Amino acid sequence: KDKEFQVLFVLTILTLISGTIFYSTVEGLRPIDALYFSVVTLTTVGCDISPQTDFGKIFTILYIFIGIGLVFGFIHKLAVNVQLPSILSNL
Amino acid sequence: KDKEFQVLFVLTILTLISGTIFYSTVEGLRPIDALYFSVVTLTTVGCDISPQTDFGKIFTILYIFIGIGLVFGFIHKLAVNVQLPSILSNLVPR
Amino acid sequence: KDKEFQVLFVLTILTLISGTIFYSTVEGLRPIDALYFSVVTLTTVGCDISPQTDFGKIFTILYIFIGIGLVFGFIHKLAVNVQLPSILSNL
Amino acid sequence: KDKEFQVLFVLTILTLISGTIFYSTVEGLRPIDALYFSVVTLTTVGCDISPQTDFGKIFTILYIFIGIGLVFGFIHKLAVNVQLPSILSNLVPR
Ligand SMILES: [Cl-]
Ligand SMILES: [Cl-]
Ligand SMILES: [Cl-]
Ligand SMILES: [Cl-]
Ligand SMILES: [K+]
Ligand SMILES: [K+]
Ligand SMILES: [K+]
Ligand SMILES: [K+]
Repeated sequence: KDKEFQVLFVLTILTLISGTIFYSTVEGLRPIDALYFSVVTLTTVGCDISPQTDFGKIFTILYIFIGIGLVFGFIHKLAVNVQLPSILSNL
Repeated sequence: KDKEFQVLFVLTILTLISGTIFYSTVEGLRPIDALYFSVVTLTTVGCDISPQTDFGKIFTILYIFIGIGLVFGFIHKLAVNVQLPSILSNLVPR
Repeated sequence: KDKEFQVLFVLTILTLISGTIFYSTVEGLRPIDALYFSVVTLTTVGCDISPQTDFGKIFTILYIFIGIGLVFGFIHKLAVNVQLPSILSNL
Repeated sequence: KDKEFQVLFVLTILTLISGTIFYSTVEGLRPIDALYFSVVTLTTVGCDISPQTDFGKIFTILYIFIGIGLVFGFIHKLAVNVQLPSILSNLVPR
């Protein structure tokens, strides 16, 4: 497998783990909700809640700038790998 | 004409069918609401609601990562291969 | 002025007018709220409401695919024009 | 080093200051909440709230169109000029 894809995967996972830890401890979310919030924030889908604490709001601002580029780089490389078998079967 | 476009089109349709079936079954949404939720999620517009079940939350996370790349790949091919040539042709004085 | 920018502007305005007309009449929104909903939908910011009618939900799905590419093309060209005087003053 | 980056950085800071001042004044938000609202709007994440005043709604529409291009231009330059070289340097065996 492509090292470039593997590194993007690792960076993404590490970034989502850090968010899950932060929001589950600081904002009192269940782990699955902390992970969900991290994911929909960094992919810009968003959701129906926001952090309650000032610490949480500051973290989220920085989290977005730290992570959005990484996540969308991963989504793009993932898309190439997911769609390529179908392209190659059709070509 | 463009086989990458054809693939991205079919994959996008299949993805939206899968979301419509999932969210109507697991989250109890009307089929039209399940399709709406799938579309606004994968285009990253977002929705006034969120999944209520843990199954729905886990599925949505995976659906987001796989689906955004496909849907926006389709949107780009649509813009380049259909909308842009249509706009250009519609600006020609005749 | 660049014709490419002028056409993107016109297309964007026409698309937002169509959304404002639709959501103000079909979904019963005030004009400013119908315009706001159209804008945050096509730029993918989103907001705290969704269409109530099935007609509205179908329109919004199609609206997104019809308009998202146009709007982001305009946002990009706008950004070039807005930032260029500052770049040229700094270079 | 990269003067386009410097411009996009300063313009992004000025934009977020303007939003923080606007939403705290016109919409009554705490400064920290006004900054948060400005950031999630211009990165297109979105927020659980929306402007309540018609002034806030009109401003936000204009803020979105001007601000998204600047903020995401900054994000791209940040990725290419800072984060990517930092990642590459941090992967070198030493
Ligand atoms: Cl959990
Ligand atoms: Cl239905
Ligand atoms: Cl009005
Ligand atoms: Cl404050
Ligand atoms: K949203
Ligand atoms: K978005
Ligand atoms: K959003
Ligand atoms: K929302």
